[PDB]
Amino acid sequence: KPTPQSTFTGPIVVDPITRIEGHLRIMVEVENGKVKDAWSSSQLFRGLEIILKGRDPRDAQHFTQRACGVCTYVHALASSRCVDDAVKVSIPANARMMRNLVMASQYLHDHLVHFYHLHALDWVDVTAALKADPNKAAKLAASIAPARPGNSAKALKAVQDKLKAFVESGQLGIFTNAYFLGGHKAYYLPPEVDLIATAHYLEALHMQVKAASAMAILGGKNPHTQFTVVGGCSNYQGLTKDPLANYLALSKEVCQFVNECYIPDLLAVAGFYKDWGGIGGTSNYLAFGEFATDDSSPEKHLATSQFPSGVITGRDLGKVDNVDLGAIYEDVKYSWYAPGGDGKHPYDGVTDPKYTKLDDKDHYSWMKAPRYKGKAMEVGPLARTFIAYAKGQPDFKKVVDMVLGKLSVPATALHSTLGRTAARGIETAIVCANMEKWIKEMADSGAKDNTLCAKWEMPEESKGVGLADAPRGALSHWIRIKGKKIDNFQLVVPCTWNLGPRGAQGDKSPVEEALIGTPIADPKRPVEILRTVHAFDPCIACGVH
Amino acid sequence: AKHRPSVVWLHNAECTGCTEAAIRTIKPYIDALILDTISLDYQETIMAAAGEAAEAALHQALEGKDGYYLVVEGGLPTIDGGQWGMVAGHPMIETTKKAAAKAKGIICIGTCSAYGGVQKAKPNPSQAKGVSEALGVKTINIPGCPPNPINFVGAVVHVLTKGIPDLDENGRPKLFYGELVHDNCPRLPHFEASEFAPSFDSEEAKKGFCLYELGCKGPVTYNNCPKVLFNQVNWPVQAGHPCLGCSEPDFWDTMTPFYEQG
Ligand code: SF4
Ligand code: SF4
Ligand code: FCO
Ligand code: F3S
Ligand SMILES: [Ca+2]
Ligand code: NI
Repeated sequence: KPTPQSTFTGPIVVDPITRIEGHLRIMVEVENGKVKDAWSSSQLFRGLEIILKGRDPRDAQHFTQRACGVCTYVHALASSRCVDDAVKVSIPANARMMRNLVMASQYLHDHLVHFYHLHALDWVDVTAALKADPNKAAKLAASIAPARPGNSAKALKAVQDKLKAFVESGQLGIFTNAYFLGGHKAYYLPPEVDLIATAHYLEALHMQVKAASAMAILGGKNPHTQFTVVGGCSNYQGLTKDPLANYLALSKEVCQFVNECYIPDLLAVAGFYKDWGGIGGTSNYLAFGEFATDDSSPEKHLATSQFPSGVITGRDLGKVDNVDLGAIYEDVKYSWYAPGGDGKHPYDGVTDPKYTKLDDKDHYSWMKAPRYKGKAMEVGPLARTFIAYAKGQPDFKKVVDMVLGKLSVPATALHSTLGRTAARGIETAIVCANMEKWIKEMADSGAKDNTLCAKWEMPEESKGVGLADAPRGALSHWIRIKGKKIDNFQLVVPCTWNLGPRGAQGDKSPVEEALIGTPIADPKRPVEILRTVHAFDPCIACGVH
Repeated sequence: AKHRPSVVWLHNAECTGCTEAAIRTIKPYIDALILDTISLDYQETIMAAAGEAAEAALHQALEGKDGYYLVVEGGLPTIDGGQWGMVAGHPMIETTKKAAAKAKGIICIGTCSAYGGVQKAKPNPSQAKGVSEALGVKTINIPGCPPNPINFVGAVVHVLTKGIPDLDENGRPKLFYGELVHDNCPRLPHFEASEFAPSFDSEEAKKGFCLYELGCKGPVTYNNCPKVLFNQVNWPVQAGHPCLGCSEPDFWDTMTPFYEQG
């Protein structure tokens, strides 16, 4: 070190932000090589909430699932929980277990793909992998990760030979114009680490097929699962012995990769970029919790989630507050919606599109701005991690302390872009550690009694909320039913919390705040913008819907 | 080293479920396809370049001496001169028009690009359109929400090595979309015997009775789902749930309510 940083003063625009879901434009003002102001500008509107009005409430989960195909399943789950609450049905134990296991499978697939296929190219110079000696890289791999055939000299040379033939063809494909071509001051990894990470990148393309096949045993298919119904689930076959044996076996292979490659790569990258523990922090954290033992009501979900719910404000780990679903609202002042729409709780949500022009500082995003008693909230792995750690959740206490010790940093260093990236791995490891217990619970239960859907009745008028903590954080769906039809259906989505624009007070969202202070080593190739933005795991189709 | 055919992949009004589906391919796996078979030259989900460097990669691909095929994911929002869906400051419709102009061939991956999809469903606030309609050209449609990778990769490889596969009246390759879901359904004997589950909690449901009475659209849906499965393990009806008709044009409005035949 020190952290490289130019003298650049002036604007930077990055559009498209690639390696995310959906269409994001980031605009920053830079002064003397650090970002001094930022704007998160979501560039597509579809309008699922408008589309849903007047439709059968049973249909909502099938429309809302298509808010996003990266976080497939999560919206179908949130809609089903939502309608379940509105008709006041408590799902059978087996449906709670099956819905929660499908969420677990979704965490593993999503987090593996994000780290390798979306985030890693911000930290890993693939073309520098060509400079590495494979025997030296194999020795190094022995010193940073579990022993495995895939990290042998022979295996790493084969990867290097494949990459060499590809680069030498002159058709660079997805690496065309990469920020790391020619070297880059902000890229710190030795060529040996580049080679090791690239080898795992390719293995992960295969491993994610297995993670999705696991999810589909219970889900029916991936992407876009088709096993949830009002009152529980449809998938009786999902409770039987052979499908569960295959589900376990596949989940053990995926988890072996998580422990052998993902966590070791993450920690190796974290070790080299320790300065990134001082960049990109925010102050307030929210989670609805996930993996509950009682999903009979949203109240019970919040209370019994094994990854707990909570609200942390101004980094005070000493005061985890309970979630007040009544205190959530959304603003539209800096958004491309009609005026008069600020401060709306989602039961009274309004979605009235009104575009102005590109880069209008008064209206610059298709995302609404969710706020909580006037404050912006960061959601996602980092939020869940701090909340669980603060609450002494033992799996989180252990895995967090392992990471802090390996990196020799205090817990405060997690309030950062490095911490946000580390929290994603931390929770993946913890989900893995729970899979066999959760699968046994459902197998034994389903063996004894295969009840999977409860009876229910459509009310003439009602409302309900469905909560989930999706891979990206706190997800909530809200319905008003009238004449047995959808009167209102509002989605408030994790990326809406993290990446939306300013709220009615002019206050920056979490990603806008996190971008403040970002050093820019090379304005022509502003990878540091990408590092922080990607650490939030953006999904603009989710954010805007 | 031999040239690999250039593929340009555009994302419009989409959920990225079609990109996710494509990478679930196993014959071949996605890495083999892009290292050995095609040159994937623009793809926003996975490409290394961002911003102006990404836009230049696109430019270089569209200007390539050897020409390129186009894959489009998502429909086109057309209200307010195309401005509700933009990339790099340009309306999606405008960029898709530019790319399609010189394309050797156009493959629409998913029901959105093929037919307009979820954003086109009533009341269609973005005035979203399928590609063929937005551009006024015939497209190779690989619909489904999302389609099976088998069908998409199968079509890509066919187009590169054998020409345009035989298409039905809605642009779908007969290889994959020639047969009704229902005609290959293991619950067919129940349907023939009028043995229908009346609800998801019923003994009939537990016994695997036909899901027609719970809204199954398999009898009007062309797709290969029961035959090839998803993820080598399963399909919706095997998991106890009716077919939504998700490979059919405008299914969001023609196949709803999903849990009824009304
Ligand atoms: S066809 Fe379905 S899966 Fe594909 S982009 Fe459209 S909504 Fe998403
Ligand atoms: S479950 Fe659907 S596809 Fe199968 S026989 Fe019955 S109606 Fe046909
Ligand atoms: N995870 C995820 Fe997608 C977002 N934001 C949802 O919900
Ligand atoms: S919903 Fe779609 S994925 Fe196949 S089973 Fe029916 S066509
Ligand atoms: Ca919303
Ligand atoms: Ni998403």
